[PDB]
Amino acid sequence: EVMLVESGGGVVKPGGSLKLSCAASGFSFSTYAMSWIRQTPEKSLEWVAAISSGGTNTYYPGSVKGRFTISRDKAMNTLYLQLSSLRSEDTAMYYCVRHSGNYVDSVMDYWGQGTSVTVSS
Amino acid sequence: QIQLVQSGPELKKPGETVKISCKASGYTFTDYGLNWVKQAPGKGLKWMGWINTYSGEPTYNDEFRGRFAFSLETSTITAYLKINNLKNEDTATYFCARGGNWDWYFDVWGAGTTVTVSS
Amino acid sequence: TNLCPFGEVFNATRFASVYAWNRKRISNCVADYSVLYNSASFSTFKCYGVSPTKLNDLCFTNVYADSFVIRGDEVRQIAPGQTGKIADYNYKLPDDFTGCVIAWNSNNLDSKVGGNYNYLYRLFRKSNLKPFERDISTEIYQAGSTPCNGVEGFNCYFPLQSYGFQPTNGVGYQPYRVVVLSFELLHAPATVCG
Amino acid sequence: QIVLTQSPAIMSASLGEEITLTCSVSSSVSDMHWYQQKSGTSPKVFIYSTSNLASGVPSRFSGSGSGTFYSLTISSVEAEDAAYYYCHQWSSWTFGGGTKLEIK
Amino acid sequence: EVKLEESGGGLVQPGGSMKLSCAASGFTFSDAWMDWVRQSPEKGLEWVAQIRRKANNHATYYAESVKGRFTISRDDSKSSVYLQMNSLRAEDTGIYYCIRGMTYAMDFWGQGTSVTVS
Amino acid sequence: DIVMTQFQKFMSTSVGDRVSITCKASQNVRTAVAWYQQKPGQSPKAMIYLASNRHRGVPDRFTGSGCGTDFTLTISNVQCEDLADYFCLQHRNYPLTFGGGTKLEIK
Amino acid sequence: DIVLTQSPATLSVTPGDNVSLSCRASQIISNNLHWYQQKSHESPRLLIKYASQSISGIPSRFSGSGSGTDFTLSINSVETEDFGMYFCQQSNTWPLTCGSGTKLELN
Ligand SMILES: *[C@@H]1O[C@H](CO)[C@@H](O[C@@H]2O[C@H](CO)[C@@H](O[C@@H]3O[C@H](CO)[C@@H](O)[C@H](O)[C@@H]3O)[C@H](O)[C@H]2NC(C)=O)[C@H](O)[C@H]1NC(C)=O
Repeated sequence: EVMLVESGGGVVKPGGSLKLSCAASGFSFSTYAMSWIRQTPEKSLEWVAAISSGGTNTYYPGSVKGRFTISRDKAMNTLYLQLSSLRSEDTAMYYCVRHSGNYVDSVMDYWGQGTSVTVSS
Repeated sequence: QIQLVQSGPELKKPGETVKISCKASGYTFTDYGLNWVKQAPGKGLKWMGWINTYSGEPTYNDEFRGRFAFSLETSTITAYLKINNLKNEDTATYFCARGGNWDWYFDVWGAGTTVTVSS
Repeated sequence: TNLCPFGEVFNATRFASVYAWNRKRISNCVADYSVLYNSASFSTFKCYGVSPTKLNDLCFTNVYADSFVIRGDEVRQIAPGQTGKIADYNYKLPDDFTGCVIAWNSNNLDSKVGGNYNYLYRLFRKSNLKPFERDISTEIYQAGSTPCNGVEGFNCYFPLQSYGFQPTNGVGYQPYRVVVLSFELLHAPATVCG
Repeated sequence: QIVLTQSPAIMSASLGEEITLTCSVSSSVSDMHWYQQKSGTSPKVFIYSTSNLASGVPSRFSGSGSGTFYSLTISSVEAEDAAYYYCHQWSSWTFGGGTKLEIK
Repeated sequence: EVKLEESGGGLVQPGGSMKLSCAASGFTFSDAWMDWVRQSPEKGLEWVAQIRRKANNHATYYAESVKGRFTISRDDSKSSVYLQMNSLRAEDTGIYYCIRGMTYAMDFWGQGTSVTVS
Repeated sequence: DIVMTQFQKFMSTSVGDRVSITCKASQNVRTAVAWYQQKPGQSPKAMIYLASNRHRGVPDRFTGSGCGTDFTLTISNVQCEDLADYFCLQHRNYPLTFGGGTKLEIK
Repeated sequence: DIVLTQSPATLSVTPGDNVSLSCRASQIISNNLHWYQQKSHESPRLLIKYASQSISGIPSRFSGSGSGTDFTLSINSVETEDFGMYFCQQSNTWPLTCGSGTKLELN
């Protein structure tokens, strides 16, 4: 069935960069919109990035605009979220989530496992 | 004061990429867009395409589809223009005009960087 | 072959707000709806009585095209049968509607970081709206027992509220430019064929 | 803009009682989804479009409501359902506060 | 968010006067038809006074029992509504709420401070 | 002035039924009636403005309508958090008269 | 794309006369046309916005009118500091196309 595993998360220094990658396998990939979701250690979820089905529309919130670049891969069947110019409030656990339809207006059906991106030292 | 001072004139040969800056000053940057206008010597003003001043997502004209890129830096107030793989058709002056997000008249203009290309 | 102006209603720098939409009667075409169908920039292409992949093999009489700007979470109310605060006081579609409702995200234009209060929408009305009826009656509701004489106050309640648009609202509160085609086959010769 | 506030953050019921979890919205949204995150796993979806039950969920969770007040009522809570509950709609950019449910 | 405080909590001898104050915060004060509503356990909920917003030139309206004994006035600099009452009677015991805008949206009552007579 | 009466000073129910509180007008008030809910020990929170619309944060259960003389607020699926006093105000002309009130009890 | 041809190609006047430029569109641009003024190798200036209104800073003689597809710019009491090139620019449909411009010179 549908399985979502992540990669890339670890320790970065403030002002550094990282690139998470979410291998999706178990469904026809390029007809479902996917998003990334982070979780601050106070356990309060929020979006950080969202792409549509065809990869033509990306939406980011006001806090991480311009420095989080989501991107889709159709060949290797993955999904990328490139973090850059990280602050100290970006310590979270980043879930790779899948919507239901071909847009970001659907319900988040299947969530990933979540890798921890701590920003210190 | 309200002005948009650009960089100086350039001199490239065919095969290189030129970069033209356009630094806005005096007014708050994220109110209006930024539009680029190319004027060859002896021709009218061709609108190259605008750029949003909050997100940086451009919108190119269909004529200048490839070879052009409106990158935006937000730490300094500066909108760039990168012309890739220069031919001899891109010898012109390149204004940057403050066109609105609801009005689309070009109120305050820049000066112009007369990029010329030869062997 | 001469294509007919879908480029005047889809490519416009300013759509009118939903309390006064602009109807453009398109006739005497050889139209092409498959250019619309294969554009990959529309987030909602839902046809309600025609098979959308076979739109060229039909002849209509008049192809009307309404156009307005609403929130993303309110394009569910531009379907036949659904109701709400948009579908009953601003733009009401009939239940025997035969058309295609097209919409896309438009946060590049209709949103300004201090606010973009140019788009309005009707807040209340005395009754609902019959299908394809607009109401430009921008005057005081005047509840109570005293005439307001054109001001806003304790019993006045001006019925046009402004969309507060920003680039930071959420994807559902970002402005979605809706354009709804309405095909019609009345008893006449057919012109818009393809 | 939109604030999704759930009150209170900790709600407690013994096994055999009916408990309800609310999720107030600032302005008017159309629907609202309901998730559950346990203590140490990813969140899963329980209710989508305010009334439909997800795949493989029990038939005790039942939510309803429209406008600016959405609810999730558990008919007979057992000891298994002890986890956080977040509500999120399309137009928010942020999830709910998270109503913890603990047994008594 | 929006909160509204009150003041003037105390008891008078019959025939005195007090001044109530309602400090508001969290919203645009210059457009709000702010009222004052009393509640007594023997008569129920009543209505005291009203001051309108600046666009209607700060009009005032009172009930039948307080015309001449109460006087409401606002000042947008401090975001405050004042209820100046004079020559109180024996029936004037009750809590006194403060209301942002009555019978529309943005309707948030205050908390109230009890003023009674001896 | 214009008095509003309220025939029911006590409406008792159980959890999950429907109660319909009424509020008659003296003369014809058009639609300018509001409703309020006062939990004991609090300040009243508004629920219905202009006799048919609802506030922000009030559930789907508290619905109400009426025109002319009769105005009814009907609540559905009565929880245990709906023991309160329920008032009705008319604001047709400037003597603004509240209703009597209705205190509920769950048996 | 919308084309805006301008008649004639050039003018030739003397100061103290009334002139009339013209910018005839192709499709129907409902008063979404702005007029510019550009001298030799410097940035253009906005003259009138939305084809009938006027901005601050310009003199009181640059006033144009018209709607539909045909617009006119008219200067009365022209001076010896107003010779140059004048462009129109539509704003209704994408992309925004300017005109080839008329050259106003002096005899
Ligand atoms: C609204 O305006 C846009 C332009 O901003 C129109 O999109 C453009 O449509 C033209 C005509 O089909 C496309 O030109 C074609 O380009 C290909 C190269 O990919 C070329 O091989 C063809 O011969 C033709 O020249 C153009 O690519 C396209 N632009 C984009 C960005 O897609 C659009 O059609 C208009 N909407 C309507 C008419 O509903």
